[PDB]
Amino acid sequence: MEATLEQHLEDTMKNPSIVGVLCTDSQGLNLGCRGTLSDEHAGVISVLAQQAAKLTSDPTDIPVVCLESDNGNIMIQKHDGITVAVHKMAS
Amino acid sequence: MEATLEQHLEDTMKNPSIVGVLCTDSQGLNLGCRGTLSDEHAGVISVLAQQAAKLTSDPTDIPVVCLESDNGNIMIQKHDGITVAVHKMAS
Repeated sequence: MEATLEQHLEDTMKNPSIVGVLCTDSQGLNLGCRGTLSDEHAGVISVLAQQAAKLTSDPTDIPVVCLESDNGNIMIQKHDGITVAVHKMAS
Repeated sequence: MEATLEQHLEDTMKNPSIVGVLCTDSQGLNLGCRGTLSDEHAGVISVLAQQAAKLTSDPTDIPVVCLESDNGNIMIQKHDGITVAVHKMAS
């Protein structure tokens, strides 16, 4: 695997339980997405991560946001400065 | 248990694994809190719930937000029109 976001996004989608993935910067800029997660979700995902950050105070305690519904689970966490969201279909 | 929020909040705190609880309306108005969750968190909690609502489209699919960190788990969900957040210390 080479160090491009594109290759990371493609590899992530090889996981059969993963139906979507989206990465943003800290202001909702859509860095890249696949599957169920697209441009329209970028802003919401970034706001969720930024708001979650305010319910803590480090040291670098990166707080994980998980949203659960009938349509599966979205897990949002920062990795190396980037906000990464993954949509998984469990059942 | 009588039907007052105060009695509900007090009863909720009887759960030994629960360290905080806060209820807001859909705009962050702090309806009542106990423990680790206070006025300062009301806005964030409401924004988390309102943003989570935008990642779905019903029918009344109330999407649960769970934040996880070293300091425990906060679970945020709407119950009967109200946004309810519960802070649990697991370990």
